Amino acid sequence: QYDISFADVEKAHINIRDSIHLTPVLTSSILNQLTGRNLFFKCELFQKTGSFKIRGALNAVRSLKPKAVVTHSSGNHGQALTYAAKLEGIPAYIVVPQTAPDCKKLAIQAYGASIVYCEPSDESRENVAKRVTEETEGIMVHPNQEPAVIAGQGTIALEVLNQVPLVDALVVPVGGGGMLAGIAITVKALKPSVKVYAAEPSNADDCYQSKLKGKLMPNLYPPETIADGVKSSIGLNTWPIIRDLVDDIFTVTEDEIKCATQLVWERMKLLIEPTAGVGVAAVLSQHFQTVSPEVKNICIVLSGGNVDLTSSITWVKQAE
Amino acid sequence: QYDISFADVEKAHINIRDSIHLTPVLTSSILNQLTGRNLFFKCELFQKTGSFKIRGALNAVRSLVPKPKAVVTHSSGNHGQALTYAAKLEGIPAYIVVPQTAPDCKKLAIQAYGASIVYCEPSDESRENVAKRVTEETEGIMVHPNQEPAVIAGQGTIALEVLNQVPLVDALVVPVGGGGMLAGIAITVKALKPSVKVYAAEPSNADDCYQSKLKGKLMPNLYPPETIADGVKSSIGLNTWPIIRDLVDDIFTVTEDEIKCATQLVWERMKLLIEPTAGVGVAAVLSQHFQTVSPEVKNICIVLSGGNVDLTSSITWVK
Ligand SMILES: Nc1ncnc2c1ncn2[C@@H]1O[C@H](COP(=O)(O)OP(=O)(O)OP(=O)(O)O)[C@@H](O)[C@H]1O
Ligand SMILES: Nc1ncnc2c1ncn2[C@@H]1O[C@H](COP(=O)(O)OP(=O)(O)OP(=O)(O)O)[C@@H](O)[C@H]1O
Ligand SMILES: [Mg+2]
Ligand SMILES: [Mg+2]
Ligand SMILES: [Mg+2]
Ligand SMILES: [Mg+2]
Repeated sequence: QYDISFADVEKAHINIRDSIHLTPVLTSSILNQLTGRNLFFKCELFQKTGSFKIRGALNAVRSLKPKAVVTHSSGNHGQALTYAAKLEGIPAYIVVPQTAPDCKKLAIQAYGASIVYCEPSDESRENVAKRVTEETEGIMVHPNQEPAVIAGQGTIALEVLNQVPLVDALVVPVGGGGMLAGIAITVKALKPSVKVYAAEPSNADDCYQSKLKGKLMPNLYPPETIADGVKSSIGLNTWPIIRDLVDDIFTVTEDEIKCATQLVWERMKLLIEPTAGVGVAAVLSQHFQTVSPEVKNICIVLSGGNVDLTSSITWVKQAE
Repeated sequence: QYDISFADVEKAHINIRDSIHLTPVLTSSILNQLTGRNLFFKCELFQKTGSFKIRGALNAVRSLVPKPKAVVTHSSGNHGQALTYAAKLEGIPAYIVVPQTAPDCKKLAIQAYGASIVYCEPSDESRENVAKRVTEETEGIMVHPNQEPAVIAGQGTIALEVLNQVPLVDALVVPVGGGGMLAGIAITVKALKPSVKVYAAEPSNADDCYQSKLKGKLMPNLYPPETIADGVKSSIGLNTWPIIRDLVDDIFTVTEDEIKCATQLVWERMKLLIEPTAGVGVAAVLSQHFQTVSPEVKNICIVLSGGNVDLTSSITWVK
């Protein structure tokens, strides 16, 4: 028994299928050549609010009249929860790290939420959200540890398994592990021979360290990574699922993330945020070569497209 | 009559369909809200080589194989890449004449697809003259980016798709450079559904098409244009001008700032990495002058013509 069940994911699908489009799966002959795999890209960047977080947000809201919804977010969960709350006429307060990209801070306010900045650490996020929840008498909807959220994210895999029936592996970027855990439950329940692989920045590598050690090891210092959506540590609800049901974790460096993100931009014309480049970098990575040649058909989740163009100017690289 | 007919477009479709993408039409609630219209975006940025030019290039190569020592053209980059790809499929060397001031991303892709690149001065005259000389030197066949009939016919296949995907469209909005796409679309639309408006969108900083229509004669750009819309610096030509004169309903000019704003809006709201030239059509629908367009012209298809953007080049203006 885990904090969600397959049944939870099925119910989540029922709860949100009238509210979100089924995002496309796209392909690139070039990326296929570069990796020597048969790649399929699940385009969550086209989801309402620009990331898959709409799934968990809609599921959580439908599963909840309350005075307000509250959460902490690097931006995507915040935008998504604000939109879902607004559908129901519920006020939203989003606790956001000071260092979040401007595009995410501005979008949250565009959708009508009150934004409250916190310090960029797990502790500050959690503590400030708890206080805001107390002060507003709101309902806290955690970005990755809330069962209704995790089950919502898992619906990605229901779609993938139908869109790509012969898939051999899903590759999933991991932060708090909400998406990874929901996908792992879904894939392992329906099609256990399909691999579930996590992709994680080296600069925020708690999930990798945790799996290696076989115990939950949160990030010690606040992470600094261009993959701004996966700075969260994994938590007590998602760790057991990841521990038991995820096949392997691949870490990728800042430079690998930057190169893979630009590659998708230039070759596929999909404006993924760098956090979504993490999964692409994983498949391009040296260690991924160790993956059996039999694992041919790989679906990478392009998890979001909320990228700060003015910020991306710092690191955009000319061909060398 | 004109240098192509609808039968030419139909034939082009037969010639190329097995080799190209039927590109999607995407939408955005936000862009609808901002413009007050119901917009349909024809996503040629997902075409092979990153723009619609694969259509004209494949058509020309398939039409003109009946093999030369080489194919030659001049291009700001998109036609160059497309022709190189089409030629490579047939084992034919490519020579592309490219203005010095073309984006690096385009210069490098042409080289990556295996062509020889020859830089020219950034003018209509230099492009045409150097391409002529290279054709003669290589004993190649010249495939013009916008005045070659097989190229015009190929580009018009966009409209065949649009009219099936968006059957009750009220207007198409099309960025114009040399007028190959505009003319091919105009021919197809006015043949199949003449009540559908065909509108061109053009940078004010390269506004020969607008000036031509305004003055009722071909008025090429007098100075080399300077515009972020790097793929529409070409003047319209002798084969496309009569089609545009007679069959295009209106031309909307847009400033550099409007192009930048519309390009970023598509990036941020729709996550489609259009090049700024493809932003020209979006900026037109957002422009003050487009507000003079009747409210009954509500359902509008904009051609997102390419996605070949130089991100290093974009740093200067991205804000
Ligand atoms: N004010 C804003 N500032 C920055 N980004 C914004 C702003 N408003 C919306 N966005 C971004 O625009 C993208 C699209 O938003 P959203 O999904 O709400 O609209 P849409 O794409 O028009 O909707 P649909 O595709 O369902 O018609 C998201 O990535 C969102 O973050
Ligand atoms: N070396 C390169 N430098 C920059 N851009 C490149 C380079 N090679 C290819 N591109 C760009 O990559 C994009 C995709 O290229 P292309 O259509 O040939 O392949 P693909 O997208 O992998 O193919 P498909 O979608 O049919 O599987 C195009 O915009 C092209 O300009
Ligand atoms: Mg492609
Ligand atoms: Mg981590
Ligand atoms: Mg959208
Ligand atoms: Mg012009």
